[PDB]
Amino acid sequence: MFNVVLVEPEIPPNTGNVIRLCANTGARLHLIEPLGFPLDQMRVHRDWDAFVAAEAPDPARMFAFTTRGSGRFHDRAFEPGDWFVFGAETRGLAPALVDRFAPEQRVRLPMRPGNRSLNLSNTVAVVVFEAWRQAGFEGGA
Amino acid sequence: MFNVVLVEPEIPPNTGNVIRLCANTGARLHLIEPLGFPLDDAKMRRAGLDYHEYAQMRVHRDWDAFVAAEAPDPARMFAFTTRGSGRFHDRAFEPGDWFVFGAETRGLAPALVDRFAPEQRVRLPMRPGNRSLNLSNTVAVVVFEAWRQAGFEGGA
Repeated sequence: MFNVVLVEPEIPPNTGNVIRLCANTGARLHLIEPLGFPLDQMRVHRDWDAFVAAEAPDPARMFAFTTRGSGRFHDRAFEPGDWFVFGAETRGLAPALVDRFAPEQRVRLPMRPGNRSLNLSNTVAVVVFEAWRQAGFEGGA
Repeated sequence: MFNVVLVEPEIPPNTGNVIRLCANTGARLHLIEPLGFPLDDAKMRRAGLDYHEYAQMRVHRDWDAFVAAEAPDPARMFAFTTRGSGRFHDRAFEPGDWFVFGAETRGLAPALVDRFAPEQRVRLPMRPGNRSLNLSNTVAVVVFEAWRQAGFEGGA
């Protein structure tokens, strides 16, 4: 229903949590190597162009989570099979990658200004659930 | 703004995540003993928690002690359970509301769920199966939704 994409994730437990969140919600998981850890509906990609090559996402429906040049995630309408792109919990998305995203495809979660990053799994769960809400919690209940 | 209550949390990391979720959204955190892990300023700091984040949380001895010390409005105190519950997103939430979660392993003890009126019972939508949504993910989805209903008052 939704595609969650993790770019070079670092902390094993986060992905674990994300993997499980996808099962519970019907979302698909994409990983962009390199990963910070060994990992023994999900697909690992070698780097970003390979992912772009293999999945050919609709650029208008692929959203990046960045605090620069973005709007509020909740101000946008989402559709099934949207792509939601998250960076590593520490760095976030490399600027070079962010540079590949149009303003309107730049999103962020409201937060108290401040402040440390939300755990990645939490960030992904809120994102998927909000999109799911808009999609009427189809298939769920 | 909102109140999160974790009743006998078992797994440390989940509580560290919730401590961060709280800091980040402005929610007040309540823990109900017994816990699964020691709670500690140092421990929390090596887990990557600042001192603004965890300073102003409250630990209670048991459910009675909590009810005593806080006196939550019953009509605005919601338990997460799958038995006798409505869908979470089908309700309206107000500043000051209490959201009550059980341990990752079992969820809320039956006995506790028994003190909750049906209209004060809720669940997250989920593919039937299954397993539990992770504790901290569950809490973050709930706070953010309530906060969404509140206009993300004080945020961005």
